[PDB]
Amino acid sequence: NLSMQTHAARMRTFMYWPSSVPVQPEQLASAGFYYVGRNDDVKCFCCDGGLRCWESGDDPWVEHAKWFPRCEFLIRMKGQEFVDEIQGRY
Ligand SMILES: CN[C@@H](C)C(=O)N[C@H](C(=O)N1C[C@H]2CCCN2C[C@H]1C(=O)N[C@@H]1CCOc2ccccc21)C1CCCCC1
Ligand SMILES: [Zn+2]
Repeated sequence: NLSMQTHAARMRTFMYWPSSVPVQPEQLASAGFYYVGRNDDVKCFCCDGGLRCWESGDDPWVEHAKWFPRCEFLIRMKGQEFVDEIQGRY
């Protein structure tokens, strides 16, 4: 988990990511996620939030904010305003 603080390190976890999942490693790693090595389960290096069952059209930053809105990495990258909006606070 400490070794997942860099984008390149998270990317390397996707070596055996199934090609049929309709979400790409690059999008996932950019949003703080790394592959835990089973099915399509990923976790955030910062908040330890886990996501799975990726769907066509999913945006990992939106999903991050939907489910883990207090994540500090998410807040620092996208800002509190983005998070509030995803949470339906205007
Ligand atoms: C459809 N888009 C995906 C990203 C999505 O919304 N996934 C949800 C999810 O990952 N969630 C849902 C939220 C609800 C409360 C917090 N949950 C976090 C996350 C989830 O299910 N994570 C599991 C929890 C058990 O531990 C792990 C470990 C690794 C990966 C995922 C999870 C799914 C899960 C499976 C069926 C449909 C919703
Ligand atoms: Zn997070």
